[PDB]
Formats: sequence, structure tokens, C-alpha cells
Amino acid sequence: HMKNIIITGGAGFIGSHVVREFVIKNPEITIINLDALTYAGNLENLKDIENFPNYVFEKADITKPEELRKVFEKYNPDAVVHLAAESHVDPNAFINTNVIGTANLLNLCREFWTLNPEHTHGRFPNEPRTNLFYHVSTDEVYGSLGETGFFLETTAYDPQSPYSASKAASDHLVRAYGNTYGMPFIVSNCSNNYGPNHFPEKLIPLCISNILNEKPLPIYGDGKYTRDWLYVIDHARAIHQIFNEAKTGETYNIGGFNEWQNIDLVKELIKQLDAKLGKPEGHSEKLITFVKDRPGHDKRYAIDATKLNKDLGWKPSVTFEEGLAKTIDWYLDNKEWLENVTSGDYQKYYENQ
Amino acid sequence: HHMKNIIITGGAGFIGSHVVREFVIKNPEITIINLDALTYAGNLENLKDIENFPNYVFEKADITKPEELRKVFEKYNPDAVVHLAAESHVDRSITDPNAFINTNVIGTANLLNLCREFWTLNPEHTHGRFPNEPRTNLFYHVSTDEVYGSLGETGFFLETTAYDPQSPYSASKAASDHLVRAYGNTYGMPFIVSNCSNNYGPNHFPEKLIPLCISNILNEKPLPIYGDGKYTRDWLYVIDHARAIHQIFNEAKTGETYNIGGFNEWQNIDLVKELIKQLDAKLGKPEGHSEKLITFVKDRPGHDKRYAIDATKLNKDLGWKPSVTFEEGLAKTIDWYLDNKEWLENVTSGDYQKYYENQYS
Ligand SMILES: NC(=O)c1ccc[n+]([C@@H]2O[C@H](COP(=O)([O-])OP(=O)(O)OC[C@H]3O[C@@H](n4cnc5c(N)ncnc54)[C@H](O)[C@@H]3O)[C@@H](O)[C@H]2O)c1
Ligand SMILES: NC(=O)c1ccc[n+]([C@@H]2O[C@H](COP(=O)([O-])OP(=O)(O)OC[C@H]3O[C@@H](n4cnc5c(N)ncnc54)[C@H](O)[C@@H]3O)[C@@H](O)[C@H]2O)c1
Ligand SMILES: [Cl-]
Ligand SMILES: [Cl-]
Ligand SMILES: [Mg+2]
Repeated sequence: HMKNIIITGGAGFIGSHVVREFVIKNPEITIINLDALTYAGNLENLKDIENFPNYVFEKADITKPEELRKVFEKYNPDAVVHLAAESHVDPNAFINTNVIGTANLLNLCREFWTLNPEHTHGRFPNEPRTNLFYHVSTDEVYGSLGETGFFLETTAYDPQSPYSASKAASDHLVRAYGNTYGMPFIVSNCSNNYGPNHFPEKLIPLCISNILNEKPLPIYGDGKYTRDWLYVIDHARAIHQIFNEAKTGETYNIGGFNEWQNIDLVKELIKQLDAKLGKPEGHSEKLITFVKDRPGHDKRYAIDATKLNKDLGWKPSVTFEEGLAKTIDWYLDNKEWLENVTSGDYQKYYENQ
Repeated sequence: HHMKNIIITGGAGFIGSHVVREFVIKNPEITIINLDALTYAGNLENLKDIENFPNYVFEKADITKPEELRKVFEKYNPDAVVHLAAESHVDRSITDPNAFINTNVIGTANLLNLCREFWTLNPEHTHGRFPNEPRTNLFYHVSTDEVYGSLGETGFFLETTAYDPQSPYSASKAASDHLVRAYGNTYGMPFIVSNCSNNYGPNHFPEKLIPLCISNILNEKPLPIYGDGKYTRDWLYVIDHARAIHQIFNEAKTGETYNIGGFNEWQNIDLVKELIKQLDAKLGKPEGHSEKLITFVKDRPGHDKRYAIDATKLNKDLGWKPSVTFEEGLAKTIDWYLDNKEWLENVTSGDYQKYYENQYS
């Protein structure tokens, strides 16, 4: 049985929800939140569980092997759930964190875990797991879609941005260390997340803000850019379930079983926010502002997560409309959190507390 | 627009030296800059034949050191890069465990970053909108068929085969492929990627599989065969690879990927038996003389794998085909080996590493 589990990037958006899921569901396991607290981390995300007996925070940078080694020595971790990553494109910082950072963690897992030479080359035992490297990644490793089709676990990688190339690289390292050294691993690739603790500059929170403040809602081209949207709480639940139930070495796609054009997303937020505030039907549609089309905005990103449901029974707990309702409710209930991010005060949390 | 300066990274290496030579001979009007850090893998003796050519220049530079690369870009304002520099000795030293990522991934990014800064990229060419016009710039990325994983009894690697790298090395190479394509898509950087089979031929280091088998046959040392020797590779003659790179560089549509193979697939046992046959015949030995050296040993995991390219696309698009069968390429390789025991001795003694200090001082 596992006694210590590291969650990297646990101060972030998705990571805080995963930290919460593991802490709540596993009181007999120490959950180590390992995080460098970049601009993207927000320890205010975990104010509710920060005084739990099985939660511990460690400020550390996965590009610094010496700092990671100190955490590995301190806790002797049985497993890593790896969410730490950089999306801002020191022009190679994102490669340092996403690729070298993943290798640094893998090297320490290879060093601290006792790997069996008999399990290399896909020969993972059906026996229960003692260790696991759980790698969280993005559906952008698969590239983009035309009008038909979906991302499957068998879809050829075709990352189209520097960020998604660096994430695709980290996926490859995990799988190659699994094959070459017998390191137990899982990889999951998920669609765009949304929900509580999303930073206010992100798409959905920004649209909520622009609607409440009667600011224009820019629509590029015809707004036909299309994404599957996954509720962050559903994502964290899937990671936990897969971590516990999936066969070693599997890949699962995780998504919300939908696909939405941006114009329809904006129109749904307008619909819910006008009704929420008792405004007339269609009140905020005058905010929609059609602008020029971005090159490649005519792209489609739609994950197929049917393998995950077929194997483990996981399914989303909300439709996108229901998830937006909870997201709007959370937004309107957390004026302070939102303002602490916008003001930059959120970063003083580690020093102040 | 006629290019004037082309960088070949890793041009002191095995494949890179042959690529330098092909570009030097075929393009007398273009300056070919051999950019190489001279690791243990590099050997400037490889280029002794062309080191005084008027369109050849050597620049000792490390692609993991942006300041050294920037100096080369400032000096030559290069129009193109043919990128072969790479590191494959994973676990070489605990003093540098991620050297393979630093060279293969970060080093590729460092080169991509300078191309993005020095080249004029048209924002209308992003998202795969490259024009059907002669290129002014090209990032030609050389990679490995191992990005595709391995094969069962049937099937071949295609350009459309999903990446499945199975080693830290091939994962780092796959990562570099992704960076090249993403810079192409995101910034409109002209690029080509090719992934090739195992290379063999002149200037191959003596510990590599085919040179070691030649040495062991010549010196009546055992030839270990793992399991049944059914490990199978497509084998590409190194000079055919360099010729393909040069042709693709000039004729392929911007943004294309090609797999380059030798139009064959050989089991290790058949490769060893072919070397035995040719070496025995070349040195006047009775047929079967060296077969007693074959030594069957315990099979090891991953030694029954199969790696083979279907190069239909390259053959259809450009008309390219190998200049030799594997048997003919082995004959040329044996001939070169026997004519170059000086080169081989200089590698084994370590003296090859003193060439730069001895000739460029
Ligand atoms: N829509 C999405 O957000 C989305 C979609 C698909 C996949 N993913 C993946 O999910 C993971 C989490 O994404 P997110 O949106 O929650 O990220 P985020 O930006 O909200 O949080 C990342 C966290 O990692 C930390 N971090 C950054 N660099 C670090 C380093 N060098 N060392 C240690 N910690 C470091 C940051 O401080 C932050 O707390 C990432 O791996 C991302 O690729 C996210
Ligand atoms: N069978 C094969 O050799 C084979 C097969 C498939 C693909 N490839 C690819 O072909 C390319 C060349 O392979 P090779 O066998 O000729 O390699 P090699 O090991 O013979 O040569 C590599 C060269 O790169 C140089 N180099 C290494 N690190 C460097 C750095 N940081 N900065 C600058 N120069 C550096 C070395 O000094 C050397 O001259 C590689 O990209 C490899 O992935 C090779
Ligand atoms: Cl839009
Ligand atoms: Cl063998
Ligand atoms: Mg299905």
C-alpha cells in the first residue's frame, strides 16, 4: 500500500483539484503538493485542505534536480501524479519545465523505486501496483481535426504549437522510461478544462467578466473554433480513478463528451448570466463583436474518451451547460479570490502564510 | 533565391560527414558550414578529403550553448540548416544524465530559435500555408525511424505511422521532430523532416555493429548471435542517405516528411552470414571458413524486434532509390574498411580527438 504520493503542480488550476481529490479520498496517505509557485500557482486554491493531517506543501522546482532530490529523500514517494507544466512560450523555459522537468522526476523515480528488469518491453505484471508515474497531458499532442473524426488514443501525435510539442515530448519520455526500465506509468490526455479556480484571464472567466462589466465579447471570424470542454472537477475524479483502477502502461483520453464552437459558448454564458441576473432575454447579446478571422481559427479539437468509460465506467458528472452553471456560481461566490489574482496579492500567500 | 550559406550540424559525425561532402561537391557556389561540438562521436578525420575546399568551413560550436550558435549565425547569416547533431549514449555519465535531452531537444530548439530570429518568415505561411515557390530558407531535420516504435512480423513504418518511441533516445529524437513541425506551423518556418533506417558504410565507428562484425571476422573472434538472430533492420547505405537528404532538400515540397530506407530488411543472422561470405571470398578463404565463429547466446528482451521502412512516398514523389543493394553496400563497406585501417586505428587509440588541435592550430 502507498504511503506518500507527490502531486506536482498542485498549486495550479487542475492540480489543486487533484490534490483535493487525493487528500479527501485517501486519509491514510500523505499527499505532497510539489510546486515552484510560478505566476500560475495559487496557494489560495487549497485554503480548505491546507490544514488536513495528510496534506503537505513543498516549494520546489522540477528543473532543479537538487531541490527534487531533497523532496524525494524527505518523503520516499511511492507515486507521482505529474501536472507541473509551463504554457507561456529564456525562450526555452517551457521546454526546461515540460521536458527536462519530466525527465528529472523520471530519473529520481528510476533511482528511488526498485524497478524489475523483468517488466521491461511492455511486460508489466497483472499483479497489483507498488509504484506509479501518472503523467497528465493534453489532447493537443494529437494536432487538430477536420470536420469529421475525434482524437483517439491511437491517433498519431501531431502537435502544432511549441507548447504541445513540449507536452508530446514529455509523454514520449514517460512511455520510453516505462518500456526501457520497467517503470510503471499511466498517461492521460485531456481536453480544455474549466471551472472553479480558473484564472480570470482564461477564456471562460474572461467572458463572464466581460458580460458582467458590459465589455465587448470579441468573436474571431465566425466563431467556429471548436473545443471539447471538461469540467475540472470531473478531470480530477478521472485521474484519481485511473490512478487506482487502470492497467499499468495504459493511455486514456479524458473529455467532457461534447464539442462547442466559441460563438455558442459565448451565447450560452450570455444566456445563463442574463437569466441569473434577471436581465431581459438577449440583454448581453449586444456585446458580441465579430472581428477578423485568426489563421487556423477554423480548427476543431474533439477528444474521444469512450475507451475510458468502456474500461472503467468513468463519465462526466455535468454537461457543459451544467458545468458552466456551477462555474458561474463559483465565480459570483469568490469575488475575493478573483480580486486576489488580478491584484497579484495571491502570490504573497506563501510569504505571508 | 539562391542560398549562399548552409549549416550542417553534426557534420563531423558519421552521417553528417557524408552529408557535408554531398553538399560541398554538389554546390560549389554555396558555403557549407560544418557546425560540430566535436564530442567523442565526432571525427574531423572524416573530412580530410574536403577540408581545404573553397566552399567548406568548419565551426566548432555546441548547439546547447546559444552564445556559440549566435556567433555562427552572425558570421554566415545562414540560409538553411541541415540538422544532424545528436546524442545517443543515454546513461553515458551520471555527471550529465540528461545530456541526450539537452543536445537532442534543447539543442534543436536553440537552432530553431536562431532561424526564427535571423530568417524573414511570412505570417501568411503559418498553419501549413507554404507557397509553391522556390524556398529562400529551409530547416532540414534529420531523424530516426525509431520514433515509430517497432514492428511485428508484418507491416512497415510509414510517414503516417503513429509515433511510439520506445527508448529515451528515440523519445528525445521524436521530441525534436515535434519542435521542428510546431515551429513550422506556428511561425511559418520552412522545414522538412526525414526519418531513416540504420545507416552503415564508410567512417562508421569501429564498435558499431557492422564494423565490429568485420573486425571479429578478420580477427577470428566470436560473432555473438542473440536467440535465433531474427532481429531485423532495414539497412541504408550512408552515402545513399546523404544523396536522399540532398535531393529532398532541393526537390521536396515545404513541410513534407519522408522516410528513407534501403528498400530491404535483414535478420541479424543473415547479415552476419553475408559478411562471412564476402569477407571469406575477399581474403581467399574456403567457403564457410568463418562460419565457425558464429556463437548462439541467450535471447534477450527486445532482440526479436523488427524495424523496416516503406519508402513508397519518397520513391513516388522524387523517384529516389538506393544506389546499392545491402550486399553491394556491404562490399563497398568492406573495401573501405580494408583501405582505412589507419582511420580505424586513430579512432580506437583516441588520436582522432586531437585532429582539431593538431591541424587547426
Ligand atoms: N485546459 C487545461 O488547463 C489543460 C488541458 C489539457 C491538459 N492540461 C495539463 O494539465 C496540467 C495542469 O494544467 P493547469 O492548467 O492546471 O496548469 P497551471 O498553469 O494552472 O498550473 C501549473 C502549476 O505548475 C507549477 N509549476 C510551473 N513550473 C514549475 C516548475 N518548474 N516546477 C514546479 N512546479 C512548476 C505552477 O506553479 C502551477 O502551480 C498541465 O500538465 C497541462 O499540460 C491542462
Ligand atoms: N544509424 C544511424 O546512425 C542513424 C539512424 C537513424 C537516424 N540517425 C540520425 O542521424 C543523425 C546523425 O547520426 P550519426 O550516427 O551520424 O551521429 P554521430 O554520433 O556519428 O555524429 C553526431 C555528431 O554530432 C556532434 N554533436 C553531438 N552533440 C553536439 C552538440 N551538443 N553540439 C554540436 N555538435 C554536437 C558530434 O560531435 C558528432 O560529430 C542523428 O540525428 C541521428 O538521430 C542516425
Ligand atoms: Cl472566436
Ligand atoms: Cl543477433
Ligand atoms: Mg470508443
